[PDB]
Amino acid sequence: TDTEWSAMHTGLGKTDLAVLRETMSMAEIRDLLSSSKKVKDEISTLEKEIQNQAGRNWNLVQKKSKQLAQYMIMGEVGNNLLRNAHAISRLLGERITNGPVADVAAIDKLITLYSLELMNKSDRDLLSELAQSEVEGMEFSIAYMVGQRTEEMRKAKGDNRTLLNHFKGYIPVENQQGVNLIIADDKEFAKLNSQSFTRIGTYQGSTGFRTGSKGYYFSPVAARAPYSQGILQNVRNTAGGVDIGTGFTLGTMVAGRITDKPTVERITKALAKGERGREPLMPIYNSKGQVVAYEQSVDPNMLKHLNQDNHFAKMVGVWRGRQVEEAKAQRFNDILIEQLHAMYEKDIKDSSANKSQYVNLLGKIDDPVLADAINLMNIETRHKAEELFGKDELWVRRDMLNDALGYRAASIGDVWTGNSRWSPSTLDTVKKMFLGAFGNKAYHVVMNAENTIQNLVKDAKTVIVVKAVVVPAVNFLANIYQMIGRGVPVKDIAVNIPRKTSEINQYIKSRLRQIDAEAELRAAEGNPNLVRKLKTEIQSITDSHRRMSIWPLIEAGEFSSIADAGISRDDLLVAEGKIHEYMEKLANKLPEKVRNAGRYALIAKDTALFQGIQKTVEYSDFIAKAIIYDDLVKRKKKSSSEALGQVTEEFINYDRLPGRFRGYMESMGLMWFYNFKIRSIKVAMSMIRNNPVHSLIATVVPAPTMFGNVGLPIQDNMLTMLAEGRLDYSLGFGQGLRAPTLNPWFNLTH
Repeated sequence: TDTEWSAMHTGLGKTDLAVLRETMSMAEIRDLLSSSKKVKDEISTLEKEIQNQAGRNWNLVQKKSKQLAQYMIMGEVGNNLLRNAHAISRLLGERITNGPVADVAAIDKLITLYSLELMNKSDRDLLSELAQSEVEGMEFSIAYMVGQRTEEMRKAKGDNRTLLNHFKGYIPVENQQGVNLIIADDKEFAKLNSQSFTRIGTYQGSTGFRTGSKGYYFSPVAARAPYSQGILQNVRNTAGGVDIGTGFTLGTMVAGRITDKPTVERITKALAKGERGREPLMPIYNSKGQVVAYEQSVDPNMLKHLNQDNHFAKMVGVWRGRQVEEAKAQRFNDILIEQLHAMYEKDIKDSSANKSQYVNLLGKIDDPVLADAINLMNIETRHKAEELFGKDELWVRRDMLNDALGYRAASIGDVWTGNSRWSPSTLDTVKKMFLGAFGNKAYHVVMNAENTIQNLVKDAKTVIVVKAVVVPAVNFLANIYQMIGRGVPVKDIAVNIPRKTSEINQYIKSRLRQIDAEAELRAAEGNPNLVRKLKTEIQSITDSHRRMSIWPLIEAGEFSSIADAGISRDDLLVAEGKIHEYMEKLANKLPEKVRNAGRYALIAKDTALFQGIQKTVEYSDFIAKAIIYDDLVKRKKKSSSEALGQVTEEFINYDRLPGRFRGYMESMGLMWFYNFKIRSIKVAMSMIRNNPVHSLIATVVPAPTMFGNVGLPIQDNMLTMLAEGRLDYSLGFGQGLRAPTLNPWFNLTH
């Protein structure tokens, strides 16, 4: 029954029963579950033995082992929680101790025996009958948990920082498909005026940290954007429920994380007096026994709303299928190191003077923030690099390394804390660019810095126009962030987009007279006076085209694939910069019964407004390739044919991918989300070949749009509300300024 599967999940899984196989046979374990007196007898003899070794520290060892058993079952967090027996053996945060106070293995047995007594009486009765009538089934299930435990222990024992911080008795659990629970600030949430969230409680916090009023908000079943929920979306390996190397938690949800040195020392001596609150803070311990961070826990009662599943058979399959995926991503990083060594070998062989353009990564690092991230690098990749190069050797090209660190000149904040945003200088540069490219009216309704979009529309017809301008705006802004991340300087784009817009603008105007001068040539079959005038006119225009800076793109044909496919008078608005008014003109051609349906109106693929959006989208790609081509030629020193080779592999023709969704459904915003997804896959595949150093760095050095979920409550980006059809946001302030991640291997698989 479904109740028996849940009892087995709590008994075998959450109590870490696999640790008993070190000293007891499989038949003896089945005897413990069938007799409560045996459990009480084992505790009595185990307590006496540990008391002799512990000595005067017996009171503290007993207290901390009982507190841990409370968390593993009922989820309660006490004061100064120690997550495993390795930390309890050293009594971190209680007394200064130079080693294990007692036997680590003995303490492990006592902790899991204590938590076995905390289980429900009805729950224990179910396990007793199964252990007697299903002998062959129960033994096989126990053996699976032994295999799951060894893999985690193999990764955890590699580093001492993650050895003292991994959770004991961790087993995955999944929420209900569709629901969402977040913790948000009260004042910031009020101004959004969202109509899908309900406040279900308040966040009290602890007395050691002072902050603004917070609360819990819950969202019932709905439809969410793809690749935003249901997966961990983490680019780092996890052992024991925490990140390998740092010790930060990723298998659960926390309200925040504090890592700054001056602030952490402020919390430390405030909790020495005492702690009070429903949500105490959990510390993170160093290798020497100090404290390096703090975390904000979550009330266990608020997790009941998520309707979590605890099916033992299903969650083991999720556990093993996730360990395999982590192993494959680990092996991929080893092959990249082999390629980096092969390139370094040839250059030195050709000439001994080529070593002047290489930097030792594992050696001394001058940059402090860069150096700290290097130390916490995964230990499995460190040994592989040392195997090929030598003792503390990792040489990479200096020019390729500078590109991978071009993000830090424009971003501020810390990724782990969760407050990494663009610098105010960067925003004032991007904001002025969108106003010039798009219409002035469009800027007022899209990037309003005080009000959301839904608060600025008060007519049923204006909803259709507003929902159409969003799609080109998202594509225009997404490309700017993506090219900024890849090392292109900010000041280059700021001075080149107006230059390229002007060059493109005069192209259609000049092409307009040439596109119909052939009609006059057909009517010029006669006296040479008509021919003489036409011949000079057409040749003069073409000579002007030859001198344009974007000419090489024109000859390739990709720059004029759709320019010559159709000429209309209203399309001059797009080239001028009146996109918002260009949408109104095509909106009035809709039927009266459709225009007045507002957000309920279904737009067909045959209408003129539908094809107007597609024309504008390819007009944004008009400028994207122009900037990239200059970058690969001016500051990269590449041939005019090499640059055009790379451009063709990062853009696709959208006429081959019509929507394939149901009728009677608003699939306008969902179709463009999937189209933009495929183009991101091609970009990631190109970055691997043309920049092996950047791909390896992206999973080592924290950076915005480089790491996925960090354990904090799920946050959206610009690409998320586009697919969901919402309007309670704006692309100019707060949320909505975030861009999707750029990790190459992450995008290929997720």
